[PDB]
This record gives sequence, C-alpha cells and structure tokens, in this order.
Amino acid sequence: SVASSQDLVDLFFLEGSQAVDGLCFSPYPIYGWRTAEERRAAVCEVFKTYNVVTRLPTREQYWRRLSNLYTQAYEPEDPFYIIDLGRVVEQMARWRHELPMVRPYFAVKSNPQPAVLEVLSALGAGFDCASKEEIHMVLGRQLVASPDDIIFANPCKQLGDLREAQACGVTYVTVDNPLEMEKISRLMPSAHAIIRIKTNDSKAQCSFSTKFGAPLEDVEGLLEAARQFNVTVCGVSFHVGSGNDDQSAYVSAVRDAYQVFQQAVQYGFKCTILDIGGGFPGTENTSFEAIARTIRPVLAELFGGGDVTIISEPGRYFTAASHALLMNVFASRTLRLSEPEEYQYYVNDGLYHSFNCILFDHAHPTLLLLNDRPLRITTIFGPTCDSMDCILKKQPFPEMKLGDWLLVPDMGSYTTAAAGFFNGFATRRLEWVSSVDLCA
Amino acid sequence: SVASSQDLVDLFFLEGSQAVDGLCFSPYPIYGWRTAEERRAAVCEVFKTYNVVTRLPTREQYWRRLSNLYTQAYEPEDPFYIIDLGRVVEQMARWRHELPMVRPYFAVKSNPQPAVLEVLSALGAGFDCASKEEIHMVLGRQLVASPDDIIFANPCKQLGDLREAQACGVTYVTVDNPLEMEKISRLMPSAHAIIRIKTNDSKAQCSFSTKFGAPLEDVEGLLEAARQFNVTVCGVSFHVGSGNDDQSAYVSAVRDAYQVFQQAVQYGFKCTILDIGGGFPGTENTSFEAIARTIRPVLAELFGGGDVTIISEPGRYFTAASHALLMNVFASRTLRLSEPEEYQYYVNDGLYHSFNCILFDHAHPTLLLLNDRPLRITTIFGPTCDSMDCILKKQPFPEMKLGDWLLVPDMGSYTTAAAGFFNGFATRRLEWVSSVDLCA
Repeated sequence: SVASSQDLVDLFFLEGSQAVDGLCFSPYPIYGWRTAEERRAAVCEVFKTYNVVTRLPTREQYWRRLSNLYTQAYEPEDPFYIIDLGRVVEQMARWRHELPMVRPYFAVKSNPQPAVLEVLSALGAGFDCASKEEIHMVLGRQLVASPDDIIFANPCKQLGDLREAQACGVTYVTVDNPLEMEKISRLMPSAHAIIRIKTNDSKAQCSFSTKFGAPLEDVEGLLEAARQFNVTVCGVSFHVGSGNDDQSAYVSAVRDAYQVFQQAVQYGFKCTILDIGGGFPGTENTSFEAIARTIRPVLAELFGGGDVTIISEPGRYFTAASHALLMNVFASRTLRLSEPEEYQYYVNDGLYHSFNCILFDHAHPTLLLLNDRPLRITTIFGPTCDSMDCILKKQPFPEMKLGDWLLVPDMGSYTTAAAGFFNGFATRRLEWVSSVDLCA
Repeated sequence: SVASSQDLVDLFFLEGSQAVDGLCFSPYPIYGWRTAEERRAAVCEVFKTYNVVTRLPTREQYWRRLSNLYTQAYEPEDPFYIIDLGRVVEQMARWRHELPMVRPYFAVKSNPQPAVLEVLSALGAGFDCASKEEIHMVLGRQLVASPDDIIFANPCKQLGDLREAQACGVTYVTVDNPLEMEKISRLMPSAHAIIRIKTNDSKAQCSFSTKFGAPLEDVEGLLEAARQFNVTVCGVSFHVGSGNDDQSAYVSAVRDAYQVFQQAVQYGFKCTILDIGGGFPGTENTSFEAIARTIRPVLAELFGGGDVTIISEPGRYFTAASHALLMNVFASRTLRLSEPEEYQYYVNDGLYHSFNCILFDHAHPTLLLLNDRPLRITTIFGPTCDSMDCILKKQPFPEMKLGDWLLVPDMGSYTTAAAGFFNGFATRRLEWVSSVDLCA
C-alpha cells in the first residue's frame, strides 16, 4: 500500500510543457483547453484558495500520522474530514497515464465539494451533471470554458431541467427511452443526443440497468424516433454499475456500443462520441490498471477509427481515496449478553450523515482505532436518538474509552454528497492537505 | 375518516378564557405561560406570518380537492408540500382533551420546520431538543419564556453540547449510563437529571431500547453514581418506541417508572417529573384515544400523587398528518417481463429526499393517483441517477402517463427532517393551508 505515487504526478504535469517542447507522451492532446503551464498555475491557485498544507510521506500509516497531528469556530472533539486534494490530482494523473484516449468528465453527484470541482476543472476534466442544480453549480463557478464541456448524464430529466440546460447553452444530453426523445426534441432543439444502453452489471457494487439503459432490442425504435422528432444522435454511452471489478463487462459493453454505432448510420447518424461511463474503483482486489488493460485493446480495435472522441464519467475514482473521517468516542456503556458484556459506544457521526453510504452505496467502511486493549463484543452508534444509527453491531473489537478517536479512510464518495442533517448533526470541520508535491 | 374535528379546536381555545370566566375543563392549568386570549393571538400572528390560507371541508377527499387546486420562483411541474398547520393545532387540541395532566414537549427531530416550531410554541408546548443545534434553533427564535421549557432528551450527548446547554441556562437533561452521569456532573452542575429506563418496545415501528434506556437492574448503580457526583435526579423518562400501538407497553412503563421513584428516595432524591416520551400515532388501527384510556387510570393510581408534574415528548403525533407531498410523473418507459410489460415511471422525489423514511422509519407511505386506466405491473423511481431510488417495485397499479401527479398524504414526520440533497434534488415549494377555523 503506497501513501502516494509522486512519479505519475510529475509526468502528468510535464507532458505538453515547454520543458519537453510541447510534446505529449501519446498521440493524444492533453485534456482541456489550457496549456501545460496554464494548467499547473490554475491548480496552485486553487491550493492557495483553500490553504492547502502539503504533507508528504503505507496509506494507513500516512493517515494515522496526519490524524494524530490534526486532533490538536468548532469544538476540539467535533468530527472532521481530512481532505487530501493531492490524491485527487494523483488519480487524474493515474487516469491520463493509463487512458489518454479517454477524457474524464467528473460526475458531480459523487462529491460536489467546491474545492474538488475546482481542482478537476483546472486539470482539464469535463463535467457530468445530473440536475439543473448541478449544471448551475458548474456554470455559476465558471469551471468550464464552454457548455460543450458538460454532459447531462441523466437519462430521465424533468422538463424544467431540460428548459434550463437549453437556456444555459448545454448540448450533450443522455437518453434511453422513446418518451424522452420527444421531450428532448421539444425543450432542447440544440441537443446532441447520446444513447445509453443496458449492460451485464450483475458483478458491480451498485447495479443501475434496472432503472437506466435502453436494451439492445429497443435501440432500433429509439433510433427511429430520433430521426422522427428531428433529434441529432451524436453518440452512445453506458455504465457497468458503480464499483464494478468485472473486466469482461467493460469489454462486453464496448462491443455492444459498436453494434449500435453501426445501427445508427442507417437512420442518418454519424456517431462522434463514446462515453464509457464510470465504475472504476478509487482505492488500492481488481485494480484500475487491470481494467484499462482489457479496455485499451478493444477501443483500439473498434474505435481505433480516429473519427470518434472517447470520454468517461468517473465519480468514485477521483474522490474515494481523498477523504478521511475522524470521529470522537464521546459516550459508552456496558450491557449483559442474554458475565458476557456488550460494549456500546457513541460516536459523533453515523448513518444519518456520512455513513448513509452503508445503505445507499452498500459500503462497508473501515473502522480504525487511532492508538491501538482486549477484544470486546462491541456495538458502535452515531449521535442521533435512533437505534438504527448504528455502524457496528455486536462484533469483536478493542475495548475503547471516552476521548478516543476513530479514523475512517476512503470516505470521499457517496457519503457527504447524499448526507442529511437529521437531529441537526453534521460534520463541518475540514482540514485540507496534499500528499503530492506541486506548489512549493 | 374525517377531514377535521372542528369541535375539539373550539373547546381547546375556549378553556381558560374570559368567555368561560378563566375556567379550565379539568383540575389542570392550560399548558404554557400565556393566557387563553394571549395564546389565540400568538397563533393568528404565526398564521399571518406564513400567509396561511384557511380551507375547510374524508381526509383523502380533502387532500385530492386541495391538490387539484394547488397544481395551478419554482417550476409548474416541481414537487411541493401542502402543509395543513390546522391539523397541527387540532392534534394539540386532541392531546389537551385526552391528557390535560400531561404537558407535551414537542420533539424537534421529527420535523423542525420553523412554522411548526412557532405554532407549537404559541399553543403552550415545551421543546424536546436532542442537539446543541436544536437547542439554538428554539432559543434563537425565542420560542420559550425560559430554558426550563427545554428538555435535552438525548441520553448520550457530546461534551460540546453539554457545555452549550449549560451556558444557555438549560437544565433538564436525560441520562441512562454511569459514564454519562460523570459528564453531566462536570459540564452541567446546574442540571436537573432525568433517568431514562428500558421498555418492552418489541411492538413498535421503531424500537430504541437497543441503544437507550437503563435496564431495571442497573438503575441502582446509576442512582448511586448520581448521589456520588453531586447530581440532582429530579425525575424518570421512557419511550415505548416510535409508532407503537401496544397499550400494555404504556401501562407497563409507568409501573416500572413508579418502582424507580421509590428506589430514588433512598439516595436523597424527591422525583418531581414523569416524562412518558413518545410513540403516539399521528394519523387516523390502534387509536391515540385507546392509548390514553389505558394510561390515565395508571397515572391516577401511582402519580395521582399531585406532587409530580407529568410531561410527554411526541414528535410524530403533531406533524405526521399535517403534510401532503405532491410529485409529478415526468418520465416513463416500458420493458418486458422475463408480451408481459413492466411500466416504469420517474417522479421528482424519492428515497434520497422525502422518502428516506422508507429506510430510517420503516415507513410504507401511500401512493395516490390524483385523477383515477388498467392495472399494470408498475415500478416507480425518484429523480436521482440511482436504481435503488425506487419507491415501488413491480406491483399492480394503474397505467399512468406523463404530466400526472402523485399525492402522498401523512408525510409530516421523519421525512424532510432527515432528507438529504443527493444529486442536488430537493422539494422546496411549500403551500400553507389550515383545515380549522381560527383566524377570520
């Protein structure tokens, strides 16, 4: 387990720069409209904005060290997040290194923290918005040069959302059903439609073919309707389901997408664009590398055309490893199993807030006792008056005591995003750090 | 099913007024520090503040009518809530009529809408806060004459919360564990401690004895510790679990609470106060009346003392029936069961927001097709890009079409409270109405 991969970052930043004669390390322009010099500047600006304290070196030990340091308006026992914006940059480097053909459009949904949106803008990523609110948060902070840099990746959108994307100049919008075509034709006449197709996502963590993605069969009627309502079908997308380690799935989807491209021509549509969506893991089994190994060949084969630009929509990739949550053990009490003793503890974050992922994301986060005392049957609860606000139930774990801290790493995705403010408890304190050298 | 019970409201307001010579209709002062005239005024003020449109008459048909009317800055298809603040008042009347001995302290957690907090303040209710944030929301809007009118009903609270309740002048605080006593003694020396005990809550909708409530046995050591850390034990509380229809449970708890009162004396504690917590249903099997029938006797028997004031902490009671959610069906598509056809629809609210109750509250809300078309295998989803944002899966229901509306009544409790803002979709539009005559 590595605390960082300086190497990649270096290379990432160098490519397209004067210090290598504007030379790219693959056939492909660096992502974004900025020059390599312009890009390194824009990023240092953001780091300054958010008072990012650089802090260089295992990942676990990097976190345990940083946590001891950050424990000593907000209270001293309050819960807080250490956000490594360096790990975000590193993930962007790791992605260019492995898939330069593919330009990442970050999925805002996964963590819309303004610093994270700002870093990714400056690194040349595009934006995947699912609502009028997400569109307005990208345009109102001007994180793009153009509304061509936003994909509206919600196959099913309200009419007031279609209207506000039209008026904002947004173009690239998803579809997967007949009734949706009609709507796009109407509210977005300036629309470059992309067809989302179904996948064999049964291997994922979160499988979305249930709700979204036209099945292979229906593609034909969908195409037919696009021609009919005067809708410009400029591409094909897919998602193999969030947190999917199945490599066969990505291969399979590209194939299916090819056969569509073929079908599209017959209706008067030259497809420019191939969106391979998300599902790539953000934490160090199946690696992101192993996945790219099996994708690059296939992109080469069928979309090694050259006539078609290739894009992605990762969310979890970028943010998951970035965040560590710190929670104080502020209360405790012991019970009797039915002298066998249950040790119950009460921590200042939980299901209603950061740990909603346990339910919406099927997450199983790691609970790290900061200064590891015998193995107790332990139960841990969040601050709320509800008994279901429980993150661990009657499972072995060290006896703890009050004042102790829990460190939860890899909490950057689908946690705060969706988190609510029940019983009026939120985690507000944010410590920004960087694990990577950039801005001296 | 009745759209209102004018009768009760009338009586409620009359009692303690000049028009009946300041005469109460039971041995017991009207709730609150306001005179009956002062109380009716304060309430009309709030109704004016929130531009409440009175609208008098089944409950279902009252809602269906009001919904047709309210369908025609916010969009015309946006989701919205019709909030009947009259039903809140009515619930307060219904409670005085049935349990004048018992002063209700409203549990903010269940729905902290400022208009709901304001109405309940003006009707003479006290406040049940579970966090420093809930305490600050009641004091910062000055909804009490005194910090004696707030119970801090969180048996397990962070030290920064204990500190801020001490500095705010708050006194009445819950406890159920030794380690907690020590903490109260320290941060709150001005504390009037109330002991929470366990219950046989196995019949409830939401059972909280798992996390909270000292078991009968442990009471003795707890008492002992209170005497020891110089802590003033002024009472006993309990909760029979939220949405509990079991009448035996309320009888049982009062009994257990009595035996505690007895135990308390031996340590130097004269208990003033009996908090019967919550669990009372808010919607029209087991009725609220049936429950009061079995409680009043027992309160009479053991706490018909007269030396002891009796209080409650209902949350759901007050708010549940108050709110109706309206959601627009904005998209749809049909699939093939494995020509059997699944009809999938997409509505502008869902699991991540108002329908989180399906998961945290085990709610099973009612879905009402506004203008009821044959019975389809239907699946309904919320606006978010997640497949798990699904409120109905493959169950019979009328074929619908786009532009249709769904009415969900009885959504006032443990919905918006806890609701989050994932994918940046929230319900914001609020239509305030009243089902009860008061303010001409």
